Amino acid sequence: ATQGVFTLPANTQFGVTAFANSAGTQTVNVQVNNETVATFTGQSTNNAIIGSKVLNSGGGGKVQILVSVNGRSSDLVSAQVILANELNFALVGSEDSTDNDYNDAVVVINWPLG
Amino acid sequence: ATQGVFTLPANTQFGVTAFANSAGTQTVNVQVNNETVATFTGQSTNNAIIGSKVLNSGGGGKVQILVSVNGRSSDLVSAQVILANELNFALVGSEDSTDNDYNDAVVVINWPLG
Amino acid sequence: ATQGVFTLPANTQFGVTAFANSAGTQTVNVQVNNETVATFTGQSTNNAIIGSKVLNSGGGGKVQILVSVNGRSSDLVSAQVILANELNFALVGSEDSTDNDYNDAVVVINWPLG
Amino acid sequence: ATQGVFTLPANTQFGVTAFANSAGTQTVNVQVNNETVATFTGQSTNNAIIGSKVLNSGGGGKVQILVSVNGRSSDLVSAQVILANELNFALVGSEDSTDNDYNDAVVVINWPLG
Ligand SMILES: OC[C@H]1O[C@H](O[C@@H]2[C@H](O)[C@@H](O)O[C@H](CO)[C@H]2O)[C@@H](O)[C@@H](O)[C@@H]1O
Ligand SMILES: OC[C@H]1O[C@H](O[C@@H]2[C@H](O)[C@@H](O)O[C@H](CO)[C@H]2O)[C@@H](O)[C@@H](O)[C@@H]1O
Ligand SMILES: OC[C@H]1O[C@H](O[C@@H]2[C@H](O)[C@@H](O)O[C@H](CO)[C@H]2O)[C@@H](O)[C@@H](O)[C@@H]1O
Ligand SMILES: OC[C@H]1O[C@H](O)[C@@H](O)[C@@H](O)[C@@H]1O
Ligand SMILES: [Ca+2]
Ligand SMILES: [Ca+2]
Ligand SMILES: [Ca+2]
Ligand SMILES: [Ca+2]
Ligand SMILES: [Ca+2]
Ligand SMILES: [Ca+2]
Ligand SMILES: [Ca+2]
Ligand SMILES: [Ca+2]
Repeated sequence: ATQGVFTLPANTQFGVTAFANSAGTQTVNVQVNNETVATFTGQSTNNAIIGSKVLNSGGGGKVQILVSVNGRSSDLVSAQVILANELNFALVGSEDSTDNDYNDAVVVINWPLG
Repeated sequence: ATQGVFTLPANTQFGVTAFANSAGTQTVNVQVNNETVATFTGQSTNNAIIGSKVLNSGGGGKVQILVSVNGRSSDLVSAQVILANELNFALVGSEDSTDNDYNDAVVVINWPLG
Repeated sequence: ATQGVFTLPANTQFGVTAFANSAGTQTVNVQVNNETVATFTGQSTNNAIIGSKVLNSGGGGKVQILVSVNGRSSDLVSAQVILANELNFALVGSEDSTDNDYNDAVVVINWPLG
Repeated sequence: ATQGVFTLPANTQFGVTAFANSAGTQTVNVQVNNETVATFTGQSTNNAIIGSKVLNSGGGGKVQILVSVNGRSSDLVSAQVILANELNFALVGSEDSTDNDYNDAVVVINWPLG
């Protein structure tokens, strides 16, 4: 299945936060309605935050996360969870190698804000 | 039901990250086996990160999140989600008032690291 | 927090299924847009299915689950999970006594159908 | 990523339930510790239950779901959710064709029982 794609409510603010856990330098691309709106880059094996931004989901509400290491696409896993019928998390893990820890770049999307 | 309490595997590194979305100044306490090991305080209506740390779950693996505003306990909601049978997220929302957005402090715990 | 309340897309067919794991006879009340549309009743300590129905979410999309045992309200816990940005589960556990297993009646709501 | 594989606690009773939403006849295979312990075969476009059983997770706790239609493997998506630090759901969707509804066979695994 395609992973890392989420439909948000339109024209809504969301937070996006990326964490690194790999020897490889991670590149996280955030696409909103098929246009790049953020790129995060960094390296850590200790969960460093390599980016955190507030973005808007625009008309279509389509948010897509892509992760690459030195231009090679990582394999993604994802899900959305809603708490109290209001608080939303869109969650992405990514795997750059063989150990299947899926934490090499971790991306958390949250909404609503404010 | 009690919320904000999670059993992690023992002696395991995990990340904890807190975001604020409220007029009220948020205090997030992180307890590991009933000892307060991190405290984050801050105010934002725009999802600012008010704390991020790497901790160890210790022998019992018990991680508890408590949130207060001006000394009053916020109401909590929480769940754990596991992706690819390996990547864990323990998620907490909190409500300090009446609107039931549950985002007033948001806490994300992730493991494994590295 | 209020639990057992979910917003579905409008005018959508969904499934609701209840399981029992308790000495007590469970009564599961299902409301769509604040009107009762189903009642499931049954007793099992071995996960028997006590009801399964297909319903429509109507104009408002509001679905609420309440659980009681001999007229006493059970404590509820809930969350919604979305897989592949399409497949929805709304999940309820309930606690009728003191052991905090939250499985006394378990309700699974799924959509889309067909 | 591999999907449909879950680690349960050892020697634990769990429920497995399958629903069908497809023109195609679904075959759901359930393995516990790499041995087939149930096969559900059925057809519905309206969320009928095509199997429900109580099984034991054995020493290894490994539960795997596979879904096929006329011998061809469906694409799987999955996740595990824990409520109240106690109530577990392991969730599977499957896609047998091209519409990406992921509901063609839906499998819900729940524990604890009793
Ligand atoms: O005070 C907690 C509260 O802050 C934010 O809401 C604001 C306050 O209620 C107050 O300043 O009134 C404002 C409207 O005039 C309102 O925006 C929200 O983040 C709310 O969720 C939070 O609980
Ligand atoms: O009574 C509801 C309760 O039922 C099941 O526990 C049982 C009861 O407490 C009573 O029948 O005593 C039995 C032996 O002590 C006990 O198993 C459980 O399903 C429990 O979760 C439920 O709340
Ligand atoms: O065949 C699997 C498919 O079944 C259901 O879609 C139907 C079939 O494509 C076929 O019978 O044509 C029908 C009308 O065109 C169509 O509804 C769906 O459940 C689909 O999700 C599933 O993959
Ligand atoms: O290939 C990079 C590699 O670096 C580290 O060894 C680990 O974090 C692995 O999970 C990661 O995949
Ligand atoms: Ca890895
Ligand atoms: Ca890693
Ligand atoms: Ca609030
Ligand atoms: Ca708020
Ligand atoms: Ca109970
Ligand atoms: Ca019980
Ligand atoms: Ca399909
Ligand atoms: Ca289908």
